[PDB]
Amino acid sequence: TIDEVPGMADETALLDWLGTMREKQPVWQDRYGVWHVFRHADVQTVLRDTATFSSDPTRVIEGASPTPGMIHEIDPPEHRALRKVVSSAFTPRTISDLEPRIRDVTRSLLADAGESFDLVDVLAFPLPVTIVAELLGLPPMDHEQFGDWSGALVDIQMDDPTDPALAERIADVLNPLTAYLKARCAERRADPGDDLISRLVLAEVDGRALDDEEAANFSTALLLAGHITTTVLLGNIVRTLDEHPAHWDAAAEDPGRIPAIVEEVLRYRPPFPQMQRTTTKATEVAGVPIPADVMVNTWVLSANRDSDAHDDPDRFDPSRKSGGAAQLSFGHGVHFCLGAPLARLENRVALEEIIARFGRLTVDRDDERLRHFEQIVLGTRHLPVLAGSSPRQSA
Ligand code: HEM
Repeated sequence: TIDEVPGMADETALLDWLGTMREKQPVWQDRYGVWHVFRHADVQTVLRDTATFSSDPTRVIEGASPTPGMIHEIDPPEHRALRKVVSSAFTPRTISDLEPRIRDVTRSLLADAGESFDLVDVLAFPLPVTIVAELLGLPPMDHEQFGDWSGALVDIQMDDPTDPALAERIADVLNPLTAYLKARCAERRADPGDDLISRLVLAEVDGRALDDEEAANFSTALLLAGHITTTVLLGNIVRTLDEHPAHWDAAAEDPGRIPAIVEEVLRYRPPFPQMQRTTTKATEVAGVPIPADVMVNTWVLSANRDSDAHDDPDRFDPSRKSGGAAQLSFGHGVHFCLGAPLARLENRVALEEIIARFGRLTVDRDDERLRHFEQIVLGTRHLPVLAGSSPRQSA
């Protein structure tokens, strides 16, 4: 049939399909025996229940085993212990103190880019890398062998998330970065300062401390998790504003409007449209029977466009209240994004600085249509933009 999800690149086709599935087949089993959950309430059910819906994907991957410290793949009770330890290092003030540096890097990168440039190469890709590397206390740039998440997301085929060859390909690209970070952890254990690696090595809650393997794996997650998403989100923000360009002047008149724009783009175009769980036992969602030991994909993108959860869900409306709102694009329940305040800060500052310098940007399709990611993330690999105004213009 059509027995696998449509690709991410054709966003309109994907959204239309998700709409039909919410209506007609809200819990769906694909040709790989992977289940998919489309309605907002059911996505929340799945994410809340950690006992039934495990975050350990290795349960269903032949030969695979858990990676110490990879907090997003660990279940309670270990998850709770680990989250406490890392939270005691990665604190609110650790994040808020980054604002001036975030602003400095952003302003300097944009000041040199001219009026026609790739937003991703110039800003959205380097900014989060630079910031989180400095937070961790890593050497200026990682101009080294570890590669690029953007390439992996394109080159490693991820159709069937239970395939062992896939888990291997992921470990193949990640292992060198994790080994590098493990060496940095050992170095900070020898001579700790107050960078985040040192704080992670010195952290201890209820007698639980991280070994270098766990700290390195956690630092790997933190690094990639903060990078991919913040890069994709900033592209999505500029793409979405270019579709509703009255908001550029609104935010220039009152930059206080920017946080709400960031939240609404997160709802509208979530960088991670889906999350994966594995059932630990037979269970039902929406009265649909799901067996034990299978993977379940929760479609946050579909939940966010579900009219049961959001009025006029396909309207981009930064004014929406969803009063006392939680942001499903950062998850739900105990794995809720640890990095959300940093993501919000980086994208606020970036949009502030774009508007301060240029007033607006528009997407440039002079040479080609955009190259969308086809899997995993909802976003584009590059985003050529044009500034119709900048401080370079003269009489
Ligand atoms: C807009 C940007 C971001 C988005 C959309 C996002 C999204 C998410 C989502 C959906 C989850 C839940 C995963 C699940 O339930 O399986 C999550 C968890 C996590 N995120 Fe983010 N993230 C973002 C930025 C960041 C940043 C900047 C950092 C690091 C500074 C970060 C670090 C993490 C970590 C460590 C977890 C795992 C928490 C746990 O398992 O307890 N994220 N994020």
